[PDB]
Amino acid sequence: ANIKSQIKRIRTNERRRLRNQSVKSSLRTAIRGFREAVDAGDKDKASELLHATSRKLDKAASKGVIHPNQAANKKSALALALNKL
Amino acid sequence: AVKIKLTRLGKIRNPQYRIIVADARTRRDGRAIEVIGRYHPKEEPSLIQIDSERAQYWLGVGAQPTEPVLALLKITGDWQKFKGLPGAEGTLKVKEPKPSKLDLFNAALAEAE
Amino acid sequence: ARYTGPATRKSRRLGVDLVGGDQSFEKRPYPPGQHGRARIKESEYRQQLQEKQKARFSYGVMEKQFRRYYEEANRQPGKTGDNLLRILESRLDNVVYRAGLARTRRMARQLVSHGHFLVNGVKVDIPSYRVSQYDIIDVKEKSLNTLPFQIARETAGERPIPSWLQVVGERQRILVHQLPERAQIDVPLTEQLIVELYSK
RNA sequence: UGGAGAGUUUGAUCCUGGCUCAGGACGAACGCUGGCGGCGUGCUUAACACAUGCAAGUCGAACGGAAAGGCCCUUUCGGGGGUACUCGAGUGGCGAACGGGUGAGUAACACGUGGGUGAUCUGCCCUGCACUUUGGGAUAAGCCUGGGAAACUGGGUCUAAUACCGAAUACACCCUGCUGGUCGCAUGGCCUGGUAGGGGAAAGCUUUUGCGGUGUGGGAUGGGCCCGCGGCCUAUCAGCUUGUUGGUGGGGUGAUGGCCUACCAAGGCGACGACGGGUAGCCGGCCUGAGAGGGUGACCGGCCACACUGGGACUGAGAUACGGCCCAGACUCCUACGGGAGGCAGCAGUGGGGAAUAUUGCACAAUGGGCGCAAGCCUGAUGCAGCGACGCCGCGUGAGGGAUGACGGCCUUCGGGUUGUAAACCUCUUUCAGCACAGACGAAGCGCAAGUGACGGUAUGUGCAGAAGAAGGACCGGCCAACUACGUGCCAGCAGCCGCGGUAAUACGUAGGGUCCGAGCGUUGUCCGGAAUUACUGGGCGUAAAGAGCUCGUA
Repeated sequence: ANIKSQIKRIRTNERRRLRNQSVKSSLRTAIRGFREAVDAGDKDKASELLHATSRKLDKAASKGVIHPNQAANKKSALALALNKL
Repeated sequence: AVKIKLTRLGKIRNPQYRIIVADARTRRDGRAIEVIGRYHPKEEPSLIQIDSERAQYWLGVGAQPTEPVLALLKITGDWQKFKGLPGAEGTLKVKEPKPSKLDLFNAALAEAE
Repeated sequence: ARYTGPATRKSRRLGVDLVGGDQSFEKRPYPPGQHGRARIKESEYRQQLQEKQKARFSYGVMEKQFRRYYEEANRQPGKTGDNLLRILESRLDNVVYRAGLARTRRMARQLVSHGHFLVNGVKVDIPSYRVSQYDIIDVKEKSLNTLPFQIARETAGERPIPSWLQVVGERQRILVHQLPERAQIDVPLTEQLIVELYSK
């Protein structure tokens, strides 16, 4: 509020927040769809939904939106959930 | 980045430094990982001692000397040894020792007789 | 600071002569003032205090400096009494006085404080300067011709120079072989009384 | 290396036992007094409220550009074009989480010490290996225009990137299935084990000592989490707990874990003091002490916590985000009443509180830090200076000679004694101050420019003149060094205790004298010692305080 760098950082932090929010919302939607598909009980749609969701997860990990460990945990959980079914 | 800095000691008029290895984020007089020499600029030849092997180790792991420490490392030849450009030549101008008090005592006694 | 008042007062009060050759003390060897003749009550504290006053008014050392000296002497690994005596004797002004270059300790202190001397090639004007082994005390060339040093250099028949000191040059150089031991000190009073007083 | 006692209960004694005193210390304050220097140190109270000025920027070698200097073409002197040397504003990167302040909260894994992590993260830095392919859509700025008092903000058009986005490759990495060997400390770990499937990136700039981008192996640094042990007072606080104790499946996290959640079981803690109440930042250290111990946490150094009060997340490698954001509240300010702005416990400074604590100073010359290839820029960090006997240390205020011992004072036995070698005088020396001249180190530094020290013309050195400009405070009945006179009279007063004042006071007041200290000397406050007076070292209980009324018996 008092220092030029702070005002510039206000704007830039806002734009970064918008981007991160979009990425996280997309990831959450993909996970939700996959979970619903597994709940339905069909394997093939769950199969390539898992593939697409894993790709989205580690691609978001590359962007820095989520930590690579978080992507690994989510991928492992989804794969184990599919394997159990 | 771990750096090889100079911390300040001594009293107000006479700064005497220690060549310390410390993180760049710590304060000047903060905790030090290691002490690898000392540097007293107040003397006429400005005594410099650097423990060569520890300096070599810390340069090997990637510590970054500050400008005064870089100048000192060049003077003692440690920097050149680490790089290897002209060789490892000691340019250190050691302080010239002062004759013993006993020498002067006997000299005065003989001068009397 | 310094003590500048009459010197004979302290000698009369302490019952001994501290200057060494003063006639007034011999004329009246009793304490000063109106009641210098009254009999005194005897107390160990009084004797110890008077011994300390003798020591610190012979050498012209104030109480705080004397206490520092006593702490230093006690800390040393010898014995306290002679350690204190040797520390007192190692003062520059005392060295100048015992070297036969000053009639009295006061004038030795005055000469030292005025920077008429020079120890180890560097000018020193500090009466409390302590002198170590193989120390060479010299008079600077400018003041060699002054009347004080003149009459000091032509009356070298007074009090003998102790063993630990030795004047070697016709210009009255001083050499210090080692710090004096209790045997060669040759001082009045009793060190044990001072040690007892400062342990109270 | 190393422990000292004295007074006070009685007519007198011994003992027990309390009180008091002699010592040391201080972030001190007050009284009287006060010359200098060196080195330190200075809001302990209101985490009270804050005027003003500074305390975090930087990069044109990421980018479009051209507001201000430079240069060059042009001219009517109004200016106009180019340049990219350069650079305001802007996009972008890195920094801003360090450094600096404070001690409110916190009795807690906060701190100290030692471990564990087969349960974990780590930007910049160092060092191996592999890469750095390909395409696209915007937008700030600019221009035009609207709203509002202002703060600020809407629309249209337009433009660039190392800004943003899609794909390929990676098979070193991530996930899953099967499978081999091996080490264990059980989950498990390791052999970059093998094998099948799926998948995960990058950015260019610059001609000059050239700087950069991405993945991955290993270092280095900085962390996170868990645990043993250790350091307050209070049962006139005995019960406490329901995500609370454990399991399973999920979720969540960098990571383990009731961290969260559904279900299940009924546990878990507590007289070895749970649960409450009070107080408190912790430590290296500091003071005291013979030591054990006691008190303490100022400076300096480490860790924690907080940033008007209370919640919350965002960005980021990293956030109690002091000089960031959002909300609520209190307070202060502006308003065209529609709405807005602010946060000194940063450096100085102001008001208030108080017994009491400083300059709205100088410099980036040195060290440390941020950005930059670099030159360089920023840095109230820091280096210095100013103020305060606030502390420690050192020095001076003169030295030698000088008498049947001058004058004056005071006492007197009227003789004389004391001030007193003190003084007067005769010489000597000038320390420190004063004046004059010269004048540093701190910089084997920085700079490819010619120079560069804030301190500072200081310290210091050499000359000049002259004892010339330089001493006060407390105390003097005993403890406890040091006594007389006059004044006063159970008054005025003193006093740490014992106790002193009743016309002849060594105890009040004042003068002579004396003693102890000395630029200080005393008083008050606080802690330790003396105190073996909480006794571990090192005490006691028949009559001095002290054996439960007596047994049985739980831990």
